Amino acid sequence: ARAKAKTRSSRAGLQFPVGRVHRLLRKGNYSERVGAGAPVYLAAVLEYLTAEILELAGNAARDNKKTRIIPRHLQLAIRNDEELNKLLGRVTIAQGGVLPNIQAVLLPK
Amino acid sequence: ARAKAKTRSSRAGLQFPVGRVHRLLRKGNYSERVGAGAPVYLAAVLEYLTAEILELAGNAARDNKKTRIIPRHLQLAIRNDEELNKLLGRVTIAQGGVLPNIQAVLLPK
Amino acid sequence: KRSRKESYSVYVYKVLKQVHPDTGISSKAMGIMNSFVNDIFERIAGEASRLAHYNKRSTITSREIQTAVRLLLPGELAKHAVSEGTKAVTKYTSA
Amino acid sequence: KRSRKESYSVYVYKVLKQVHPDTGISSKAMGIMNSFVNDIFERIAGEASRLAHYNKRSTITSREIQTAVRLLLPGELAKHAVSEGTKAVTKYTSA
Amino acid sequence: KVLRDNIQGITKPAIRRLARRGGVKRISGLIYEETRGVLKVFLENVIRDAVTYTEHAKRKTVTAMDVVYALKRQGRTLYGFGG
Amino acid sequence: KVLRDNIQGITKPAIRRLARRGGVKRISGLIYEETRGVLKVFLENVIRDAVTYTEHAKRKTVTAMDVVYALKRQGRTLYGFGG
Amino acid sequence: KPHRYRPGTVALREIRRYQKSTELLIRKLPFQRLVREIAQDFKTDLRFQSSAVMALQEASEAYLVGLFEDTNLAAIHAKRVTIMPKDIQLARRIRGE
Amino acid sequence: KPHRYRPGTVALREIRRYQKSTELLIRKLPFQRLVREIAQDFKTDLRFQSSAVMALQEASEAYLVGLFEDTNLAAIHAKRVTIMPKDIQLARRIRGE
Amino acid sequence: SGPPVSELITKAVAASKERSGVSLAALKKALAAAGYDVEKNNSRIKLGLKSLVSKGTLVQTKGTGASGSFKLNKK
DNA sequence: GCACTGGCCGCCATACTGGAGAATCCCGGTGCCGAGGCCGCTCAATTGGTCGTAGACAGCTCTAGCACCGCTTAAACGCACGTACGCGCTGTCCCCCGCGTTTTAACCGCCAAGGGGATTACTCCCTAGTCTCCAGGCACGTGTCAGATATATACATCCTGTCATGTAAGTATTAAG
DNA sequence: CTTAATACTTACATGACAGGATGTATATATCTGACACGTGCCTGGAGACTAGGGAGTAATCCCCTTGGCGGTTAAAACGCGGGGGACAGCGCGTACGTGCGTTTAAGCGGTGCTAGAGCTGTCTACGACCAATTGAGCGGCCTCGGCACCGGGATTCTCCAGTATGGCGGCCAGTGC
Repeated sequence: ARAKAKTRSSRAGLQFPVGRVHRLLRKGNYSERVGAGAPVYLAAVLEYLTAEILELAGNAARDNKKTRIIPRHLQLAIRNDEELNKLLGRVTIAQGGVLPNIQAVLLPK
Repeated sequence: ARAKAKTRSSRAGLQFPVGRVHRLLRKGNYSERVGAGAPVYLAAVLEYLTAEILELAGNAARDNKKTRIIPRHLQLAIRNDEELNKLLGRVTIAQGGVLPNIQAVLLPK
Repeated sequence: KRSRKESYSVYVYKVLKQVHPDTGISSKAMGIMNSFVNDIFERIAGEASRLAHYNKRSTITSREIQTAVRLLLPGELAKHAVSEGTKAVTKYTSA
Repeated sequence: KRSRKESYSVYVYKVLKQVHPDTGISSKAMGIMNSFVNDIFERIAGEASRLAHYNKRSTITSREIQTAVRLLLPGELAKHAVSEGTKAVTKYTSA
Repeated sequence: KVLRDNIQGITKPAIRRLARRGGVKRISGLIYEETRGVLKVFLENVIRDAVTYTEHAKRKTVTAMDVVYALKRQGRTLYGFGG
Repeated sequence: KVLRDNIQGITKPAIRRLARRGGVKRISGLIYEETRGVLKVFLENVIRDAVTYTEHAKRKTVTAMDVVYALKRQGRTLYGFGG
Repeated sequence: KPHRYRPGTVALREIRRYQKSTELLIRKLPFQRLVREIAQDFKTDLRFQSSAVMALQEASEAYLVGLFEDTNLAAIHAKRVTIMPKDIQLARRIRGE
Repeated sequence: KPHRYRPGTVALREIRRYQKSTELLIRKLPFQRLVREIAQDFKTDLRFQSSAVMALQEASEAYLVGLFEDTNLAAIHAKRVTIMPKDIQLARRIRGE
Repeated sequence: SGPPVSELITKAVAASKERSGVSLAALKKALAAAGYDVEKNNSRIKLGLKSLVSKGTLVQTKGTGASGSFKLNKK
């Protein structure tokens, strides 16, 4: 006589799995006990971060007239947001290249 | 009825606490299980490292003809050893100062 | 066959479809999304473990990961991520 | 009425008197040593835990810690720390 | 109780003394305000981190141990303060 | 079986292309060999790490995840092959 | 006459060309040879996944390319446009290597 | 006529004196005041352990001294014996800050 | 228009006649103070200095070419 | 009448400007292979109940930060003169990019083979937990000399005066036209 | 008789060396509190035993890595040219460095408060554990169309041949001597 199997991601209205993230925190050896709101809050944070980085990648792809985003689009998106660039200052993107940015003295007169 | 208590550090012939390091690993949240030789090995490594840095500090204080070491001696010892420097490049010692170090162009003539 | 290799395909793809229904991804870009989510998850989880350690707390609650996300993420990223986290947890308390 | 706080005062003092019977310490240098021992213990234990994560292993034995020792410690100090740790686990096994 | 512009409290000869410890033979007079700005920016970083720890602990008093956490989390680890 | 010099296999035009990605307009002739030195130092540091994981896993095959972890320790994390 | 562009503007054209681009900049199989020969100095008969050599590749030019904008800043800082080895030790020492 | 040293000789004397010496190098009380002033902006009515403000003092001086030797490397690299704020901007941006 | 620069350089070197010769920056300042567009005539003043040292009307004290100090001849 | 000289005109070096080449942008065409959607599977999230326990709340204590006050100079500051340095120009040298031709090995692609990763199975080595018990470091008290501080000498060094010397410059002489 | 060559002689810049000033070592007295050592303790470390489980180890298999052969070509290499960059010298202008007085505000010593740090008791919320389930997510497959590869014309970007301008030179005629 069990109720319908509903999901915590639908409970929070979120896309990232509350269950899998909760399981990873349990077996990631960070504490023996983990409060219930923590995977919900964490999944929301991850979804928010993916929200901007994915929309910026799509916008840069639309600037490049591509409907399929490429790692170049990801690098262009991530280096054009200063707070995200501070977030990933030490991070290498595979096949990402660098921004088009040259020093002023490098250009001719 | 009961065997007389023997400490594990004395069993290893070490000063550093096998029991305390083991207990810290239980409450440092690093693994579910810890093998028996692991805290003994860690205690040996820590004891060797502390012995080496204390030897350098005592030699430096003897060079400063001081009976007791001060954190200036620790700074002097930790900066003039390259392997220790690469161990602690990002570590700052309170009241430590830096090495006596002048650049070549800064000197007269 | 083969044992299942867990991944972040479906969730990042659905997030893309919400923010941009029309566009697509490369699988290489999708791997960078997997690496991104794993890295940020590791950073936040490690900071949460440190805060539970430091205040002698046996638990990981929303408060300390809130503390961590205020530490790591700069500015309005932190404030907004706080906002979606709070509205999400209030929705979860409403089940 | 006071509550005890654990430190390595007698341990560092004993090791010093082993390597230098005639040399003393300040209290400030002892605070430096307590911070140092906690820091290096933290680094080795964290990398050991991360290695146990990598191999999907729930046990920390001296192999993983020795792996972390070669991993973090630069140059000849690696071979040295392996030497005293190997001798120490040799007596510990023989005891 | 109100504090207004205590950034100039890091005096110019103090900056010169730091530069002497920094090994600077000669200092421009233009140096001081950007050094104040740089140390300031560093202070909002570390104090924001420390207070995030602090009313994480629900304390109104800032402790040195939280400062040790803030410096360690910044990758600028300090020894000698209970850490 | 044995190899004695492959660091000259990183050709001078390849180094030139790398500098052109770096925004370098002009490259001195003395650049190439010291770039070889710094790259062999970097590769040295990362493979010592990655190999240490590799026979830590009791495995004789170097895997990509080992390189990922070696860079992740060394503060130069790489995206794309996580997993 | 055969046509010839002046020095540098060609060089800026390769700057733009590889800077908007995404591909590998060094040869793959000599890199694999170099990786194996430097790897065998630690453990003999090491075997490499092709993806592993790939990863170690883009990590390598990542660290190198970051070193070159750092030395670029060093070069313009010395009012120069050609990088020099002393720029390299400068960048390495400021990074604390 | 009274004694007077040539410039730099005295400066090298403070270099030897202060780089030998280990004390806290800036004034205590205005640094305490500045820490209070900055902390007031983020949270109201904060109290500080005296040891905490001391820890800020060694942390700040260590960070500043590290930037100043980095600045010296930049300045001698630019063939100067006098530093400029652009040197500090260079050192910060190479450090990734 | 006006007269060419060379005789004005003769007045520049005869203005002070100190122990060493008059220098390049000093003569540029002298032409600027007397009134001249020294900004667009750098090549002009370089060729003028080379012309005057070649004819021997003035002699150079320390420098080479247009740099350094220039002083009047013996008589 | 003649020579000086200012003015005016002709010629050459140097800075604008249009035009040709070409590298790349921009437009189609084509075939393709990775994205993406569907289908079968399986394992992990779920749900619900229990159960033990972790921290939140209250309350009490006491202590260390804060506030206030009075001497007490060290240092902050300001100014002034001096000298030492940043930088800009120029000239000079030489070193590295651009481009052309030659070569080679990288890439692909094509095939063979086996090393080992990886997975499953089994049985076992070890470790965590718990109960009990005790000695080792911690809190705390005390005393006491290593070093801080103070006072008197002695050299280091560093700036300057002072004398010797190189060198530039003024000068008589003289020999030749 | 004149006038430039030439030696000769002298003042000034430069440099070598002595010497004092002063700051910094260096040698001796003293007191002191921070280091070091003695003491109660209780609780964290240890010992035995056991339940259980991660993990070591053997079998295998297949797959992904390693080895090797042919073509081809674009990239690597070599060389010529040359133009562009580096950089050294010098010189100027200024901008801090150092050295004097001066103001002051930190520093230090001393008093008193309290607000909160921290310890203690409670308990009640709350999160882990676990059996059964199911559906959401993942392995696998197969198509197609966005996009890689390819071809053709424009456009913009580059560099040079040719023009306008400024300065140099030369000539002539007016005028004063």
